Amino acid sequence: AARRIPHFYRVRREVPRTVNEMKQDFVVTDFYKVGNITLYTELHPFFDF
Amino acid sequence: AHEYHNWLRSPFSRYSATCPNVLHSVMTLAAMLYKISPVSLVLQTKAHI
Amino acid sequence: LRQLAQSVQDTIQHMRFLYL
Amino acid sequence: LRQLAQSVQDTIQHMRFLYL
Amino acid sequence: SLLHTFWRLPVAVFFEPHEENVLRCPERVLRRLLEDAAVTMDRVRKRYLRQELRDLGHRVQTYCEDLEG
Amino acid sequence: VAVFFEPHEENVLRCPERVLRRLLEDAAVTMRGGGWREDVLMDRVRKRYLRQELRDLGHRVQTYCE
Repeated sequence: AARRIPHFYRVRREVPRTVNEMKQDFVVTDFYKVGNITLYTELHPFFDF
Repeated sequence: AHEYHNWLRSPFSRYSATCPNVLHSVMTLAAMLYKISPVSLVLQTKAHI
Repeated sequence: LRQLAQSVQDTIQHMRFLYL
Repeated sequence: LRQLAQSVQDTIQHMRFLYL
Repeated sequence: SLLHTFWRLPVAVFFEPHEENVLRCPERVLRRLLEDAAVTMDRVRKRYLRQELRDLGHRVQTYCEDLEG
Repeated sequence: VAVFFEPHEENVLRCPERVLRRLLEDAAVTMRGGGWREDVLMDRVRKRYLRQELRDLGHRVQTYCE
């Protein structure tokens, strides 16, 4: 991996956005609204679905 | 003299004639440059700006 | 002893030849 | 009198670092 | 090179992704994917065997060194 | 606006003007004899058993010498 790390960016195609990243760009008060997509992922305060 | 075709207009220059020479008045010439594109009106809304 | 050590080393090298 | 076998004890892990 | 088709005249499309599939690739995209696919690309064992022969010779030199006492 | 062709059983993609078929045959015959990906596992287990028995020779030459 230590030599494949300049070889990883030999592509020029991005990775899609992870879900746990997508649960952090909502403010405190819109997160309960339907504009959030990831509400079917939040199921339990001890786990990530 | 292309004020209606320029990217920056007279209310910026009319702001700067009376601005107090301090850091915060420099910062407000930056957030006076928020675009009024519909997608620009989405992100400012979603961030509750 | 000493001949036993020398013989067990040369025979174990002969069996090392039968991995490669 | 017995470092003479410690020499080959050194060289085998030498060639373990070399060959592997 | 280029394909050879049965039906002579082309047909327009109206379908969805959920309907039947279609190759619609813009040219710079396929070019860049060709660049990304192009750029992403023993006798040392005999050497070890021959060096082990030299270790065998060193070892039989040690056997000839030890029995003289 | 979009123009395309409906698929068939009689539409044929030709050979790529035999300038890429020849490098396909080159890649065919440069890998008929090489890494078979079969004795690589045998290589790994032979290297590991060889390391094991060589370290066993180290323990034998360290203790039986006393």
